[PDB]
Amino acid sequence: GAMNSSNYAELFNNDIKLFVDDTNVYRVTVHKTFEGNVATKAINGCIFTLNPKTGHLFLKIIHTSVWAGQKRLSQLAKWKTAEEVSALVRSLPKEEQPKQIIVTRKAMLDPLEVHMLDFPNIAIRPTELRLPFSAAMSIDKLSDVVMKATEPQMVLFNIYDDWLDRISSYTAFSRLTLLLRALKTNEESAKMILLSDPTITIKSYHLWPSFTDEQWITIESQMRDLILTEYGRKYNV
Amino acid sequence: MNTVPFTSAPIEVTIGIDQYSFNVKENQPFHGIKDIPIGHVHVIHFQHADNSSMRYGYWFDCRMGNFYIQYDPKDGLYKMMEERDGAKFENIVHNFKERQMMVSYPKIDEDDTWYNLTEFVQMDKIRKIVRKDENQFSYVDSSMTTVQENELSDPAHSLNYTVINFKSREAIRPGHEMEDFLDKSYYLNTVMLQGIFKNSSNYFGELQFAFLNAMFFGNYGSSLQWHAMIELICSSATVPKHMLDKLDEILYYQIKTLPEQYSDILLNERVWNICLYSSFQKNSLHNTEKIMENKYPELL
Ligand SMILES: COc1cc(CN2[C@H](c3ccnc(OC)c3)N[C@@H](c3ccnc(OC)c3)[C@@H]2c2ccnc(OC)c2)ccn1
Repeated sequence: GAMNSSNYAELFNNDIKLFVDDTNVYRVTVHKTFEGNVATKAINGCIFTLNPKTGHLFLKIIHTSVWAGQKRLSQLAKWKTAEEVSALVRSLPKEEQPKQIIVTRKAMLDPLEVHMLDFPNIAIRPTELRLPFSAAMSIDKLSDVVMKATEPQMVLFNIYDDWLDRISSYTAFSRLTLLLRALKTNEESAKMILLSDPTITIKSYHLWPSFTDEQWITIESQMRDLILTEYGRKYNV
Repeated sequence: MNTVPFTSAPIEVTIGIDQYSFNVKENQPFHGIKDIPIGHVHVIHFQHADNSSMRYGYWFDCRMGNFYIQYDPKDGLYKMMEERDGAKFENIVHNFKERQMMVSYPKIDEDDTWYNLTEFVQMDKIRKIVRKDENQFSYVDSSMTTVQENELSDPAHSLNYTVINFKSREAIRPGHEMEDFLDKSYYLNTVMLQGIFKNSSNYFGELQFAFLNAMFFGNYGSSLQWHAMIELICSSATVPKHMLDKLDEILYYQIKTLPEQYSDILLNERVWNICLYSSFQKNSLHNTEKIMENKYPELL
């Protein structure tokens, strides 16, 4: 069925599953033409395909060249996403292929289903959750690799860094979603919080700072405060 | 003009012949239906006064033999049977007409409704959808399930309609996933028309038969099939021009003949709004569009 707060711990069982987020596949700036009309200019994008168990972020970089000469690009983007996800599954050994793929937007269901017709025993699921994966381009290292790409690419990131050595998948996923929710609501403050202390550094192959266990607690607290404040402002509560 | 005699009418029943129906009382002197137009298939159907559930009936073609109705008190229904002895049959029919105990198939001369609803329907094709080859006529009822329905349970009593599934390998070419899903022309034209149906007349016949089983028996799986065959054409960018014009006429008479107070379950909101207003063929169904708007503007 659909994935929600009731069946939330299912992500951390031993059935391989992937989340697929397509929000950042087709990315445009909007600008004025000489004649005073409006045109879009695309920039590089990415499919965010995440194993919420291991931390693997199968980042497929979508180069602007894939849109050249194509119409209805927001619709194509969903099919391109499904084509790339299906290709990934095919490339993987049988015992690494997911048993479920959970899409973060329901418009991806039919394109993925159609592209996965050859995998009848992979379940394609929507979710009721409001996951903050769109904020992935607020992670500096991920944004950098996408913007610098000159061709289609697939880069495998560990979005949990070394966290699983000390915490569970459940706790790692909650930390990730809390960081991304913060980056999504107020990128500037969220980033100030993460880099305030110049003595804390980021490991060359890692996305986030080297916090000790107690520093993570302080950081996680600072991120919650941010997310609540922003909400008061949003609504007037 | 041919005749379908009835042995007796032991139970109170609403009898239908094509788009006509008559009420017959328990043990009323009733011995059948005369003046049935030759050259078309026909359906004779039944709803018992005591059980508004299970409408049932027989598809038949009088060119294919002499057929009569007889109530079976064991199985509890009006059964169609064939009389092999021609002279026994002529004589039963003559005696019953002489005593004027038969109703007359009540065709208005100006009226082409039944022809328009059955134009492409062949008895030989009905018999392959309803498999029971010891009889020349075909039984259908409210509860019978279709083959596709049975995949997602008794096969002898299934409606063997052609399986249509837009999210299947049969419908989607490897490498053409987006193309074939948004433009079903290859599935319509190559897979179904050329491959399976051979020609559009057989396609139109199954579509027409599906609609009629849905209308007369409230057969839900026939209604799914009808809508499915409509949506496959409407969702193809490339349809022969003769097919679109004929489809418009077909749907027009189906929509015209539907009972007005049945449009809630028999008509699928999503298929019709898509076909009439979004699909490639949104502008090729002028007649069907006009009658739907003036008669069911709520659905849309
Ligand atoms: C196809 O995948 C890759 C991956 C990368 C290279 N990565 C990256 C990565 C991380 C950060 N910045 C990047 O900015 C291009 C790329 N992910 C690494 C990684 C981490 C954990 N588990 C991993 O996999 C389970 C992978 C790995 C790498 C490269 C360089 N140094 C490493 O040090 C030990 C490790 C580059 C190219 N192709």
